[PDB]
Amino acid sequence: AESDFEQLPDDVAISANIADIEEKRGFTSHFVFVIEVKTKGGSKYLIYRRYRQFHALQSKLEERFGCTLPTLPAKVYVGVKQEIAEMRIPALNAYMKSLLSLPVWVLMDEDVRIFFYQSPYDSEQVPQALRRLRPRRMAAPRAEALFDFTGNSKLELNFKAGDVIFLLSRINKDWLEGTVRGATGIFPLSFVKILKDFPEEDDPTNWLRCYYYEDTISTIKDIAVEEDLSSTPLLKDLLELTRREFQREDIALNYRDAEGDLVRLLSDEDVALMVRQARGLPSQKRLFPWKLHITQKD
Repeated sequence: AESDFEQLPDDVAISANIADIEEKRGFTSHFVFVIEVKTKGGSKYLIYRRYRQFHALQSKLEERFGCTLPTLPAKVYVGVKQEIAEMRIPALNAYMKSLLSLPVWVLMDEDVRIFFYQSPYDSEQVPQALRRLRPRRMAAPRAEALFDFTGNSKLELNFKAGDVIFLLSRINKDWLEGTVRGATGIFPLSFVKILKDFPEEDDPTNWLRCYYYEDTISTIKDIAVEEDLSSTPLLKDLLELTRREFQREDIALNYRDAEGDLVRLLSDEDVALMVRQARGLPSQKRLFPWKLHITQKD
């Protein structure tokens, strides 16, 4: 114990008690646990973990070490989403206390270390919380044409006054990049009335881009996902999400392989490969690197 401890660095967690529960409108609108971690060093911070993440850790922990590993209770929680959460609290703290009580060599497991490390995203979330819990989904940006406009180049957009243009990106002061019914191009900002602006620069809300393939055209539709940008979802997550968005069910989620081939997303291991593949791709600021290509299903 004496030596056992001292050899462990100060950023090592010694206590992780839940401080709050928050509802995150992620791929699936679920709940997350606002855990407060205190380290040997004496610094206390907040991290956000969903249930699925604890479980995912246990499974990883058990695989490796094949002392006594603590396990998460068996499921019977069934009430509202919130309730099923507030209920898991006591169980959860228990898990952490135990887990952090384990021996040095298991406490220094990257996979465990990381679970407790505060992440860029975890930190973006605290300021966000204060701003609401004591103030002073989200539609993608769009505007309305105020006058007909004919593009001056192949690059400039074309539209009729009154059209609804969805903003894809800001270019400079006088121009924007938007899309209007399969058409994508840049346009003079003077020709529209902003209907819903771009998210403010410091908003930690991410977005998932979808290319919706219809019968005649093929549109682009961004969706506000409050999830870490590097997370991986479950094919069932994307399926539930993409439906409440496009208001239908016979759609196939596809993505474009690195080489260019289209790929059907049938299995979770498929999604995980998609995400794993995009991980390197040139980053857009708050846009998941992997983009879906929804198509009609026959």
